[PDB]
Amino acid sequence: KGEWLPGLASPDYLTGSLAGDNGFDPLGLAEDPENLKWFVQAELVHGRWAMLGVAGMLLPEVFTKIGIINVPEWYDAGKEQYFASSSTLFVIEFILFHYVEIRRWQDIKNPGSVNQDPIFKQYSLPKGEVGYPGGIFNPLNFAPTQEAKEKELANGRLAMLAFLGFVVQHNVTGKGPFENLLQHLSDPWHNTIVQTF
Amino acid sequence: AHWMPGEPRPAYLDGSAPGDFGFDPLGLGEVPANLERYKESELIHCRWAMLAVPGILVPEALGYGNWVKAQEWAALPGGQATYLGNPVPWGTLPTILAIEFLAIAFVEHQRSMEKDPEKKKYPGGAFDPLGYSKDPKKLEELKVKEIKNGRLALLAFVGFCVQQSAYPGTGPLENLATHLADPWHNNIGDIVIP
Amino acid sequence: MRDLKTYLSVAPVISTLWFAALAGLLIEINRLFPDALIFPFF
Amino acid sequence: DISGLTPCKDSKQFAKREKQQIKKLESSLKLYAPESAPALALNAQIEKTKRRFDNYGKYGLLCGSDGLPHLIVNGDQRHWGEFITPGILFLYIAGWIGWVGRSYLIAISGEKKPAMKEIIIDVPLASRIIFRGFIWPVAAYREFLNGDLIAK
Ligand code: CLA
Ligand SMILES: CC(/C=C/C=C(C)/C=C/[C@@]12O[C@]1(C)C[C@@H](O)CC2(C)C)=C\C=C\C=C(C)\C=C\C=C(C)\C=C\[C@@]12O[C@]1(C)C[C@@H](O)CC2(C)C
Repeated sequence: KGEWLPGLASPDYLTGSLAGDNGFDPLGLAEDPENLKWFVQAELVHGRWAMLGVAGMLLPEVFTKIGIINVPEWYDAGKEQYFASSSTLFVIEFILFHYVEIRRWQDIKNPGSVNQDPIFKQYSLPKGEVGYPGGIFNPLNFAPTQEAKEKELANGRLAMLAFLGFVVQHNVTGKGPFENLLQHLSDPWHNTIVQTF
Repeated sequence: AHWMPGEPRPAYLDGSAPGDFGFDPLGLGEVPANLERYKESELIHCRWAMLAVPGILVPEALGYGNWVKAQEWAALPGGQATYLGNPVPWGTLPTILAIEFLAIAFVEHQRSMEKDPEKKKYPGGAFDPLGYSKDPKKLEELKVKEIKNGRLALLAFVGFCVQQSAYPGTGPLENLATHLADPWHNNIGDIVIP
Repeated sequence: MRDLKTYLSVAPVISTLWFAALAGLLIEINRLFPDALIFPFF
Repeated sequence: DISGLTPCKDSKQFAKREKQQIKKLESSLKLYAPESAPALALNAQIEKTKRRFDNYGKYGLLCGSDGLPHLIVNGDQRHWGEFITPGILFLYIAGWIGWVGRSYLIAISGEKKPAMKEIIIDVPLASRIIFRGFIWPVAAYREFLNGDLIAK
């Protein structure tokens, strides 16, 4: 499709068939097809998580700033007390995630093998591509066109960048992200990274 | 009926044997003689654990302490055992140990003299007075049920031992009571992370 | 110019330039950070 | 604290050694004129000694009975940066080097006379290969899983 750097030739193994292909592989990780498939699934799930994470750590801060709800920052959520101890919640999450991730890994290893419901035999998932299960995971039954996949991949990449920026810019300056943006908007020329620390 | 859907079955395990689900990640059953010996050992372990688990559950349900304290009398010199709250007149370490050794050794050596591999797993005859094994139709179902219950009993014994190790001087029943005291506080969390 | 580059690509010359650059980097790091017995960043 | 050791910010032999070194330097400082260059050099040395002692005290080391710091390679969480944190770093860098070298060798195995490329390095291909080692753990793990790490 497009080029990530004009005047540079794209690698041969990247043929533009995959969604969101711009021929960006300077270090040549995806030379073997098996590595390409594994990294494709990684870039999907890694990033599908990141979009939710970024929205969750950003939107409550804005809502709190404008004043509807009073919620602790994304850092101080762990220090807060909940109805149950953190250990029990961690154990529940560990067991459930073990189950679901082993199901997904089995699907990736042997496509079209774990579609059948173990408990209720009649229900099943319609056949499709790996990484896009569809079916019950798509209640509204949207169209899985290539454009939607490209939009999802671009949003996921932006989410990666947003999360890395959030974490590092909190590490350098203890202030929150939205407050950092507001401080920069107060006076751009005196509040950038270079001017302060 | 595989243990993990989407995973190929091993060659030597096709599903003919009762309670076979094609589970062998380490490939220990390649040698047929080793497979038969493993079947024997598994059946014996299952039977012993099945006989043992009620022997832990019924005590500590009455006023008697638990499966650990009932073992502490042998540590004290000159101690005497008790049964149902009554001290056994013949309770002392040397006689008890000698009787156990003689009886168990004779029984086990009698067991080991059988030659037919099938007759070792399922002797039949005089061992079953009721005679549930005459009809071959229900034999496979009964064998599968026995294997599954024995595996469950083995897991129960593992849980008992691990719970005892985590909390010294604690029985399974009081552990269940403590867990039911507050389900959201007394779980595996406090021992898995300090 | 081709043979000049070829000679400058020979093993001893490339090795001495590489080692000189590495020694300069180590020297400058040791001057900027005087002495250190442990890693205190984390 | 550990193995009968004393924290380095509480021991007295540390301060005694610092005083001895400072006095030794100041004895030589007196000889020259206060405004002369050797005086400036000796003042810089004294400042460096004081800063080093303060940093060693603040970093949480453990002096021994005789007064010197002791390193703990045991694995305690209070000494992560004593052995374990640097060591991993080393491995990373070390792995880099090895990986790069291996790659270059393969890159010259195709030609008919690789000896000429071994004794006279080429800069373009080497520069292409050099930066591929920044992600060496991932490529090495993928090659190990695939099975191309070991000859057959
Ligand atoms: C080019 C990379 C390279 C690599 C990957 C290896 C790999 C290995 N070496 Mg070999 N080795 C090398 C070069 C290399 N060696 C050189 C140049 C020499 C002569 C000094 C040796 C002499 C040697 C001995 C005597 C032994 C090994 C052994 C080993 C094995 C164990 C690791 C270790 O002990 O390191 C030992 C490492 C060294 C003593 C020094 C290596 C440092 C060199 C200088 C770095 C490579 C730089 C090179 C010039 C880069 C050029 C590439 C560039 C043009 C792009 C391991 C398979 C050990 C063994 O047999 O294990 C089974 C062992 O007994 N090696
Ligand atoms: C998944 C992810 C983040 C997930 C975050 C989550 C779930 C956060 C959750 C929470 O916030 C909530 C909701 C609420 C809080 O109370 C709690 C926490 C827990 C904090 C980030 C990934 C972040 C991933 C990143 C940044 C990856 C970057 C990769 C890059 C740049 C790779 C580049 C290259 O690989 C290419 C593409 C090609 C090669 O040829 C060249 C090189 C250069 C090697």
